[PDB]
Amino acid sequence: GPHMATGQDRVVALVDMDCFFVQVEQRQNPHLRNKPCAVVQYKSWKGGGIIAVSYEARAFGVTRSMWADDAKKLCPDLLLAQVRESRGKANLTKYREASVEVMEIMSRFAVIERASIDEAYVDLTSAVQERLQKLQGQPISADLLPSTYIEGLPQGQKEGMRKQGLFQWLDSLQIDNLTSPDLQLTVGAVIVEEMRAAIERETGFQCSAGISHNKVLAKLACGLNKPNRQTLVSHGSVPQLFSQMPIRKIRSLGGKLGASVIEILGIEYMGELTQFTESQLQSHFGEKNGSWLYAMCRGIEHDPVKPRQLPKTIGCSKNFPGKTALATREQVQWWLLQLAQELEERLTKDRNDNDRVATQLVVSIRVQGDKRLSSLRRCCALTRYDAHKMSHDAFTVIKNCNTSGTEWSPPLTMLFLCATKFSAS
DNA sequence: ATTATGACGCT
Ligand SMILES: Nc1nc2c(ncn2[C@H]2C[C@H](O)[C@@H](COP(=O)(O)NP(=O)(O)OP(=O)(O)O)O2)c(=O)[nH]1
Ligand SMILES: [Mg+2]
Ligand SMILES: [Mg+2]
Repeated sequence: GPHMATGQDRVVALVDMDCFFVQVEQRQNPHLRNKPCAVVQYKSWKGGGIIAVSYEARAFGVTRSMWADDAKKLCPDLLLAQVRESRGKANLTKYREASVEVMEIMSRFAVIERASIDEAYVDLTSAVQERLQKLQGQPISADLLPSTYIEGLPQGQKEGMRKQGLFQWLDSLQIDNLTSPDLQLTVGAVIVEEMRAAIERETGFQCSAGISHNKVLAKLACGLNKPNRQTLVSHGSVPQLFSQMPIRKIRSLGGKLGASVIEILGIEYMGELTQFTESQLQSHFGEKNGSWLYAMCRGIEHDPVKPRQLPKTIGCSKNFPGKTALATREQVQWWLLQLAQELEERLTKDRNDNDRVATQLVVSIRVQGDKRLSSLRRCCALTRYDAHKMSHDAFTVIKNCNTSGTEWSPPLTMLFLCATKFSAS
C-alpha cells in the first residue's frame, strides 16, 4: 500500500494541431475556412492521396489515406488544397515552417519534445509548482478552464455535460494541499488552456491537448475530445477508462505487438492486463514490453519528456509505384539528384537556423516485387552539402543492386535519402 | 498506387 508508487510524480501534456495541414491552407486561403476540405499530395492518380481532413469533411466520412476522387463521392462539395510540388516531388516546407511557429510558442511555457510535425509533449511539472506557489492557496475557477473536459465526469447538450463534469471536479479539489496529483493536473490544465490560447492568438491555429501524468495517458486523453478541446485524465479515472479501452488504442500497441497481446492472453481491453503478473507479461512479450505493460495497464509510464524541439534526422523520400518504377540508370540518377537537391536546401537552412551539420547519409531503396519496405539500406559519409556529391555517393552505394547486362532491374519503387548523425556547428 | 517522413528497438 504505502510503497507501491503510482506514477503521479509528473504532469505531462500532449498538444496536437487539429487537421494541421488543412488549417495551414485555411489560414493562407480564407475561402477554405469552415468548409469541408482536405489536403492532398499529387493530382493525376485518382485526384491525389489525402493526408489531412477538416472535421467538416470528416462528418461525411472523408479520411486520410483516401483517394481524392473517392472522397468527392462521399463529399461532393469537398475543397482540396494541393501540397507544393518541387523537383517532381512533394514539398512540405510550408508545414514544417508552420510547425516551427507553433513549437516556438509552446517552448515559452515549458520544455517540449517535438513528437511530430504537428504535435509535442510538454513536461509541466515545474511550471505547475511555480504557478501553485503563485496562487497562494487560491481556489481554481471554472473560468480558467473554458475548454477542459474531465474524463469520467459527470457521474452520479455537450457544453452542459462538460461544465457539469468540470464543476464536480473543481468542487472536490483540495486546494490547500500543494502535493495532491489531482491539483497538479488541474493547474497543468489551466496552463495548457493558456498555451492553446497563445498558439491561436499568435498563429490562428487551433489544437487539442491531453493532460495527465505521463506521455501515453496525455496522448490518449488528447483524443477523447477533439476538436479545439483538452481532456484531463487523472490517475483515478484510469480503471474505468481502461476497462473498455481496446488495447490497440494505446500508443505503440496499435500493431503486431498489441495483436499478440490480444491473441496470446485472450483479452480485448487495456484493463484486463492488470490480471497478469509482471513475470507472465515479460515471459510472453520480453522483459521490456512486459515491465512496460504491467505498469501501463495501471496508468503508470516512465518514458521522459525528452527536451528536443528539432528533428534528429532529415529525410527525402519518393515512391515510384506501379509502372512508374525506375528502370534505367539515367532515371535512378536523375531522381537521386532531385532528392539530393531538396535535401541540400533543407540542410543548408537547418545548419543556418540550428547550428549543426549532419555527418552521415543513409540511402534506402525499394525494388519492385520486393515484399519489404526497404529492399536495402546503406550508409556513407556526409561531408559537404552538395547535391551532386550526395546523389553520386548514394548511387555508388546502391549501384550493385542493378542486375542488368544502362538498364536497371529489379525496378525501383522507392528512393529515400536521410541525413543523420548531427554534430554541433 | 495512400505518400512522405521520422523515432526508436533489435541484433
Ligand atoms: N505526407 C504525409 N503527411 C501526413 C501523414 N499523416 C499525417 N500527415 C500530416 C498531415 C496532418 O495534418 C499532420 C498531423 O498529423 P495528425 O496529428 O495525425 N493529424 P491532424 O493534425 O491532421 O488531425 P487531428 O486533429 O486528428 O490531429 O501530419 C502521412 O501519412 N503522410
Ligand atoms: Mg494533428
Ligand atoms: Mg499529430
